[PDB]
Amino acid sequence: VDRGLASANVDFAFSLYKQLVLKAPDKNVIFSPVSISTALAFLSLGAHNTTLTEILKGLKFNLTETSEAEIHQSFQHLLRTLNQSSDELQLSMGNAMFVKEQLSLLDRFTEDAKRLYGSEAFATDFQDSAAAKKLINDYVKNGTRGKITDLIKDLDSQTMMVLVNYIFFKAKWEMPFDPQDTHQSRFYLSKKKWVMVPMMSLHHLTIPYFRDEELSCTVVQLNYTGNASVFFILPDQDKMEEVEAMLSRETLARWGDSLEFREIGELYLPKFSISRDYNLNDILLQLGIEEAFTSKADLSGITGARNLAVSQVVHKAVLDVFEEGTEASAATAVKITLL
Amino acid sequence: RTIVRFNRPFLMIIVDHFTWSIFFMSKVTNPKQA
Ligand SMILES: CC(=O)[C@H]1CC[C@H]2[C@@H]3CCC4=CC(=O)CC[C@]4(C)[C@H]3CC[C@]12C
Repeated sequence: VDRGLASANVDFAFSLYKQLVLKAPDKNVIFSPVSISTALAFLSLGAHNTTLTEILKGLKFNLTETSEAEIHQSFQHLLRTLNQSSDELQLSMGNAMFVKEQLSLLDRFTEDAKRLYGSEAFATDFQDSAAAKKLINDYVKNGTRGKITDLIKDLDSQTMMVLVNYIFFKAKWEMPFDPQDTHQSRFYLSKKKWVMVPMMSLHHLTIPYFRDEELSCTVVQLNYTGNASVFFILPDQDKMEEVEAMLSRETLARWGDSLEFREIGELYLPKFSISRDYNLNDILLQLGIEEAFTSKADLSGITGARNLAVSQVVHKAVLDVFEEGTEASAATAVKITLL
Repeated sequence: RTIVRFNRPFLMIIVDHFTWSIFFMSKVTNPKQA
């Protein structure tokens, strides 16, 4: 609901996207910006000094116009809003902390974690890494209704804490595709190469539409039942990189404001499921989040001492698009060790 | 008549109209990619 939170989180989304594509320019991308934003906001709760400022600025907050306390309350309100009951769309977001029982935590930290981020503190025996890994993965599998089963691949036996966020999304199209109209068709990987995919179709449809001639792309909005929708951006053949370079809060605002209703004779959309697993360490470094990974890490808001450091931030996401609607889930984990 | 054919790489941005959150952002370069 927060205008300043929406602006920072969208700036972060597009800055993250651009780094992911730079890292792996030939790959599908799928990730949840709000899952990663919330996980790192959760982390910043325990951060102090340069570690803290780097995280908040990396999340694209203007600290000359907002404070850490405002940010945390904004995320609290976001989680409350996202997790409201709904009869139309399924959406849930949860946070948890898995902590070695022997690790002394500030009362202020665990209280704030629960109050602001809805997070319990789960005592976890990381020295039994296989069982600790199973527990965290089960938490994510439960939260994502089975969609994400292997967020944690490896877990150091000397892990002290893991912060986890998940998002679960299941929605029906306002205008669903008839499966009888789904046919094998070409999906062109390049001008010369294609793969055969099930191509769904809708006919005689009136939807928001914008041909962006300057950017050589077409934008359409398809609605879910509920307060969610999806912006599809279709660059002309071989213009994807030109469009990616223009991705920004300003461009998305422009697109949203330029859409007009148009009767579409035929719309063709593949039925597909894609997933990606990410090690976000180099990504977050590129966005300026550095000290939290170093021996100079200041996470003294968690314990009272500068005795913890991030080892790895991971993210996994899955997107399933089909005739009835969309299912998408993601989860983010912040692994923390002793320092 | 206008035809919109997602038969080449495209982007998806799943948005919440209530909070203006971007739930998911995607580039489909290959729906059958390994
Ligand atoms: C009108 C509409 O579809 C809404 C849905 C998502 C909304 C966008 C969500 C992200 C966003 C954050 C901002 O702070 C600038 C405005 C924008 C860019 C919003 C503009 C209006 C949008 C595009």
